Amino acid sequence: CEEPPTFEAMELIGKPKPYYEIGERVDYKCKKGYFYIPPLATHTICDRNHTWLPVSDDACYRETCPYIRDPLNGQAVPANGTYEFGYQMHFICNEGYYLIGEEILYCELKGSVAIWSGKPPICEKVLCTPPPKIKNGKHTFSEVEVFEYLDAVTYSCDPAPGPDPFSLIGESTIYCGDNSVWSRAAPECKVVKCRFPVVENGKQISGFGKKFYYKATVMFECDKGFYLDGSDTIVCDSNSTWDPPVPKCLKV
Amino acid sequence: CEEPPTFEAMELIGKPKPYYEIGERVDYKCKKGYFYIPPLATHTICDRNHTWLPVSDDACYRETCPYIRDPLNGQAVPANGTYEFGYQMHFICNEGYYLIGEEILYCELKGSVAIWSGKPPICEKVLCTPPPKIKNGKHTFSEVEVFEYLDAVTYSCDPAPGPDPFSLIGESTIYCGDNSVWSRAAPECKVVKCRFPVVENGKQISGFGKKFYYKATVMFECDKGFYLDGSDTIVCDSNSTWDPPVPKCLKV
Amino acid sequence: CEEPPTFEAMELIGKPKPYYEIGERVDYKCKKGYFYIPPLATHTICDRNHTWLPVSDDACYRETCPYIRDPLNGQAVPANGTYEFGYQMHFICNEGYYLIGEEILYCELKGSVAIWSGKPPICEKVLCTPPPKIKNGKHTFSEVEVFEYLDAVTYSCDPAPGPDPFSLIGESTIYCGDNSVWSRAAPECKVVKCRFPVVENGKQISGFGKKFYYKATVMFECDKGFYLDGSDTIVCDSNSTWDPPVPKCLKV
Amino acid sequence: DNINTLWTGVNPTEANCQIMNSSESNDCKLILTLVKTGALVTAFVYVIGVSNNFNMLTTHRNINFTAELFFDSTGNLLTRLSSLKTPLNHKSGQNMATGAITNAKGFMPSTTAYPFNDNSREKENYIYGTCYYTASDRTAFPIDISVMLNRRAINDETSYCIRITWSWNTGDAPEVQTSATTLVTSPFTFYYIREDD
Amino acid sequence: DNINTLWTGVNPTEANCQIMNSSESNDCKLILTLVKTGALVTAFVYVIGVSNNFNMLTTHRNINFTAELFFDSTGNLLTRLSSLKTPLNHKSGQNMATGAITNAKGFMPSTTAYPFNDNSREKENYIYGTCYYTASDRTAFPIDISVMLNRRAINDETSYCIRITWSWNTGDAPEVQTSATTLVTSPFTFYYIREDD
Amino acid sequence: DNINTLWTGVNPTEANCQIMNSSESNDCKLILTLVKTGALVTAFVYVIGVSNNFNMLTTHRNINFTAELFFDSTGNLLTRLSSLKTPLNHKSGQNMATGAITNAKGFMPSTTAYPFNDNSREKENYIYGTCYYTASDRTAFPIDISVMLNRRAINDETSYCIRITWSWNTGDAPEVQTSATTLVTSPFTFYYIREDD
Ligand SMILES: *[C@@H]1O[C@H](CO)[C@@H](O[C@@H]2O[C@H](CO)[C@@H](O)[C@H](O)[C@H]2NC(C)=O)[C@H](O)[C@H]1NC(C)=O
Ligand SMILES: *[C@@H]1O[C@H](CO)[C@@H](O[C@@H]2O[C@H](CO)[C@@H](O)[C@H](O)[C@H]2NC(C)=O)[C@H](O)[C@H]1NC(C)=O
Ligand SMILES: *[C@@H]1O[C@H](CO)[C@@H](O[C@@H]2O[C@H](CO)[C@@H](O)[C@H](O)[C@H]2NC(C)=O)[C@H](O)[C@H]1NC(C)=O
Ligand SMILES: *[C@@H]1O[C@H](CO)[C@@H](O[C@@H]2O[C@H](CO)[C@@H](O)[C@H](O)[C@H]2NC(C)=O)[C@H](O)[C@H]1NC(C)=O
Ligand SMILES: *[C@@H]1O[C@H](CO)[C@@H](O[C@@H]2O[C@H](CO)[C@@H](O)[C@H](O)[C@H]2NC(C)=O)[C@H](O)[C@H]1NC(C)=O
Ligand SMILES: *[C@@H]1O[C@H](CO)[C@@H](O[C@@H]2O[C@H](CO)[C@@H](O)[C@H](O)[C@H]2NC(C)=O)[C@H](O)[C@H]1NC(C)=O
Repeated sequence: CEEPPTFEAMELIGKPKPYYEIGERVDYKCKKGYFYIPPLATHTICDRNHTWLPVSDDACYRETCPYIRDPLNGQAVPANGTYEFGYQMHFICNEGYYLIGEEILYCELKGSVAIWSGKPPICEKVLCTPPPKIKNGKHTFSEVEVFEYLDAVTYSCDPAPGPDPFSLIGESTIYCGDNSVWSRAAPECKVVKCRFPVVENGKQISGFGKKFYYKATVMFECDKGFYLDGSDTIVCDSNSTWDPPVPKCLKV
Repeated sequence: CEEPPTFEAMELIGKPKPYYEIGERVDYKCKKGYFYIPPLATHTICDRNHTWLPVSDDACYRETCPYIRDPLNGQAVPANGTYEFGYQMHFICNEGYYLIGEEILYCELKGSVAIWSGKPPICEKVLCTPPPKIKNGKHTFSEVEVFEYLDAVTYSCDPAPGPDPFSLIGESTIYCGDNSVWSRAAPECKVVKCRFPVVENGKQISGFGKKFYYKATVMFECDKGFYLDGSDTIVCDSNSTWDPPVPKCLKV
Repeated sequence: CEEPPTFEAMELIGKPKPYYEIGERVDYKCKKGYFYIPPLATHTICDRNHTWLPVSDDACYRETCPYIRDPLNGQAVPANGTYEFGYQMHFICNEGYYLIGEEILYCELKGSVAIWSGKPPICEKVLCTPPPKIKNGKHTFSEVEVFEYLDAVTYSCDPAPGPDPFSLIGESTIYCGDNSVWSRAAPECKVVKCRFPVVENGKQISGFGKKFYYKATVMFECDKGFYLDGSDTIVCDSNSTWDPPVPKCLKV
Repeated sequence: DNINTLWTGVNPTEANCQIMNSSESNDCKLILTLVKTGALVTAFVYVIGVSNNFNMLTTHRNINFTAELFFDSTGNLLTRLSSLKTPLNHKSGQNMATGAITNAKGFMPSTTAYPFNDNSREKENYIYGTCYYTASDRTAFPIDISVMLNRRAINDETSYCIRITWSWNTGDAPEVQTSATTLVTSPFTFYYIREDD
Repeated sequence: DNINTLWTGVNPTEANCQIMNSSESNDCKLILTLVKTGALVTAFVYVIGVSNNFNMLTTHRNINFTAELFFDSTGNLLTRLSSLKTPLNHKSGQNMATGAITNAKGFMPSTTAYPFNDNSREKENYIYGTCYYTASDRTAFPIDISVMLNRRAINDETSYCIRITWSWNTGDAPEVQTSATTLVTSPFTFYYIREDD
Repeated sequence: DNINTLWTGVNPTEANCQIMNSSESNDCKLILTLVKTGALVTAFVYVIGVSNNFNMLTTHRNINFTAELFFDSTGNLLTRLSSLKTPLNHKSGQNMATGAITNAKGFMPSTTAYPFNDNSREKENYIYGTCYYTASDRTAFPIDISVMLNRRAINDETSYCIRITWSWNTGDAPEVQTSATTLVTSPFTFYYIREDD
């Protein structure tokens, strides 16, 4: 009667024979992670026409793990779709919350009972230490010891240490991020003063003054019969240098 | 036969009828926190004269909690009198001992067995940290780290910082109290020097000298035909002021 | 039949009689820490010749405690020889390992079952804190926080604080010992300078120079008709003194 | 023979027990099986929750509930006093028998072994054990059991008493309002010396 | 009478059970004794290790092994499906009987008390207990037991099921490669309501 | 029938057991009940203190006491060797019977299941459990039980042995000199395969 039919839900009991006689009976059982529901048959007998009688694995139903309730300020996402045997459960915490426990739980089978790998995780509130102390500058909420999610602090430089004031380089306001770390790096309070820009055979058109500090914009225009070599617009950088460098008007 | 009799120790089984027939039987059971002792009956039958037969709650005896042995360096006081159901046990520690655990225990009933709310407390020895450090003064047992009950320390001011010495304001000796706190506030070592008291049309009678310090007593007597306005006796206070203020002799 | 025979492995059941009749039976049982193995008899009957029948304690075998596996980086030594009842087990850790737990375990009997006093000890790796900080001198591995077994550190004095250099007194190299303590005491870096040795009626023969420091060796020879009073060889000690003291050449 | 068993039956359609004071009507199914084993009785006891209030005890941290069983001189259950409102009877397949009870006094705990109001023998009247609760996450929650045989009588009728107390005191409750379904305790088996027939 | 017992016998010469998936042939000796006690069954179960691989489970920290027992409509053991490969029979001194089994259905766990695929009654199908392992140092190691009665069927033949799971999860393993000899669990006794004859 | 039970009786007037070595005469009341349950024996055991020294064991932190029971070839108790000084007999209401013992060998633990001096089967000879002590404050104190069946023989007469060891090792003692009254352990039930009649 040839090899017995193969099924996805049920497996054959014992080794299969290459040939079977008329009247021979073969039995099937639900696989690991499957259970039987009556009345559908799980066995077949070879008929007089040397063929197996109709049989289906419709009686075997999938074993499922218990329903995981979404963790407080987080979520339980079934990566494979359902709670079925051999599947996994992923955990992601909400904005401003960090995971404590197992990020991944696997649906296991221990003594024909479907049970998860362990206890679900907890999503704890995100808290961060005070922001970094900067030289020649101070931030808001200086006496606050513990900072929670989205708590922002604004930095400001100390008063002028003479004729030139302290320049603030970078973002002044920084907040507590999702990974318990401050959103951006702490700014710098440095005395930034650029040299007087003078172009030969060229005249200054914008940004007039005797002193040039951080982010100072100056524009230049060449005289009659002279072409500009570089950029007309120049900005003073954090390291007291003109970026792009001071242009030059060359003769045609 | 009217409503059945009401008792303090036993309660009627089932709802009471407004009227009963001759021969009708009513049963009683010992209330919560009461147990039955034989042979006295807990039931009554209505006789031919339409009255209930004599019955008493004398068979029901009060359920009692176990005997609490007095805690070491403390005492167990039954506030309500006995160990009976619904009563409480209060705990007070002896002089120089503090309570660790439950100050109050209630006599509860769990599965018809009388049991206390919890384990009795422990009376631990009273220990206090070193006394406060005072400016311009020092105390005895300066190197002692831990102080036990009734341990006294005497304060004394440092030597004279010139022509006027340091004055001690308040009690010099302080001891470790029952609440693990020092009996009185630490004294002060301040330079106290009062102004020379001079009364117009009056003569000084007591406390002669050129310098007046803390708690210095001076008395005054008015001249012929002059009355005293205030008090004759004046004492120099802690803030270098005469209390009551310097008197004045006014003309009659 | 007189007193029944006494055995080392088995004891008589009941009080012994001074005299026994013909046919009287006496029974024995294996002592505490002994068990019976068949078929040898543990009882004797008095024969017609007023004597006890042959009986031996060969059936009683000694109760033994479980085999203790040698601890990792240590050893289990049976002080009394075997695992028999009433014996003890001693534990010694290997070179560079210290004992954690019970050094001695006793073979006890609890409910006719031979069991040891407790769990065997663990031999933990020997670790020691940094070596002592010396004045005017420094050691190798100065930034190393934790030192393991046999880790050696070499001491060296700081450069000369003028015309005379720092002298090293004692062993320069110290290692981590077996008792988590440094093998030898930390050396000294002291300025050692001895006085110029001059002997009356005597001439210097060895160790020529203008300055004498730590461990400096000087030899002396007396003039014609003069005998040496003391030792010819003199060594400068750690306290800037000649040991033995400077010799003297006395006239014959 | 069926006469060796005195039981409540197997899973009764309606609740046969009023286990708690707060309940007005029957709150749960008390499964009690008493089997005569020589001079002893094999006592098999467990509860199946019916009412919403009794099933909601799994949402609390500190809980204790007692099943009081009272019997007369002949060894018959006093339903009006006991927690169990249906009288016990012999085995009839998977249900209770209809007819007379053969030696009901025989299933009762001995007054000689477990006395009434004898303070010098108080300790002998107690039996302690453990049963388990199968939680929603399929983990077993241990529940302490306190069994008192005879000891305390409530009236002139109570000649034989059996008190079973299920209790737990934990930091975390077995279930939550959304996970809780039915309060079912695992079967507990205890042994006691039986009174004469 | 001998008919009140349905057992495996006492210490069979050869291994009668294939308890683990990794094994090709029989790995251990399953000692199972089912005694009829009124409307209940006194179930006595323990294992004696035979194979090297099964005895070596004492060297591991986290271990779990299940003894699956499947029975037909008449209450006869299905050896081809069950962990136990030798059919159960009556008492014959210290061994099994040869002849017919008197009321095999009577030793089976009740479908009325322990249903199949009834999720609203799931909790009733479980029994939990503890057995001990006598270690090489003569100390007792506690092992958790999970017993599932009926609940899950594997095919059209399985009418009665008994599943016994021995498990432990500790920081230290019961034995080491040099101390381990034989994996023997202490006898565990559990109680269940029996199906009708 | 009364022949299925082999017991000490119910609460004997005088002490029938000398449980400890230090005692000169009988120190406590050993309540032992052996009931034939098919191929097994329902063993019910607990102690009631009599002597001042035995009752004072509740004032100590580390305590262990063994009740040794020795039996001959026919299954009769050897009083001169055993801790129990009164021989066991059948049920006679709440006391022991006077006449002959029907199949005394039947109540004995099997030599086939529990061998003597077989080191390769040593683990099979042990049974472990837990009983409780009702303290003066009405709280249950857990006591560990170590049961050894057969295994060790003391002489040529001892054919069947039963050893029961009650023990505890805690930081706090169950009672104090003023609170201690009587040392009473809760009834402990264990199961073993019985020897043939
Ligand atoms: C063997 O095969 C034959 C041919 O298909 C089967 O006979 C047919 O059966 C169907 C269903 O009853 C009828 O509709 C046809 O009229 C039959 N045809 C012929 C030609 O007989 C037959 O049933 C099979 N036999 C067995 C024993 O399985
Ligand atoms: C279930 O889903 C998981 C996660 O998507 C699958 O595991 C991933 O498989 C891929 C391909 O083999 C790997 O690249 C990843 O590393 C795996 N991730 C994790 C977290 O395991 C898994 O194969 C799926 N299984 C079934 C049975 O559907
Ligand atoms: C009904 O009440 C009457 C009147 O009190 C009771 O009769 C009295 O009983 C006492 C006690 O035995 C005697 O001392 C009197 O001589 C009786 N007096 C009369 C006038 O009969 C009577 O016992 C009560 N009956 C019932 C059935 O309770
Ligand atoms: C037992 O005694 C206690 C303590 O004296 C009583 O409780 C006090 O009751 C008064 C009046 O209601 C309150 O003002 C106090 O706050 C209570 N104190 C405490 C500590 O509970 C209690 O009512 C008495 N009970 C009985 C049954 O006698
Ligand atoms: C009492 O003692 C006598 C003397 O030793 C025993 O008789 C001897 O027994 C041995 C062993 O059988 C023989 O070799 C000798 O020939 C015997 N000698 C005599 C003089 O009889 C005798 O057996 C003992 N009797 C009992 C009852 O123990
Ligand atoms: C077993 O050996 C131990 C250790 O050698 C013996 O105990 C020592 O006994 C001597 C003499 O009494 C004492 O001086 C020591 O203090 C003991 N040491 C220890 C560690 O106990 C012991 O007596 C021997 N016992 C037997 C039964 O052989």
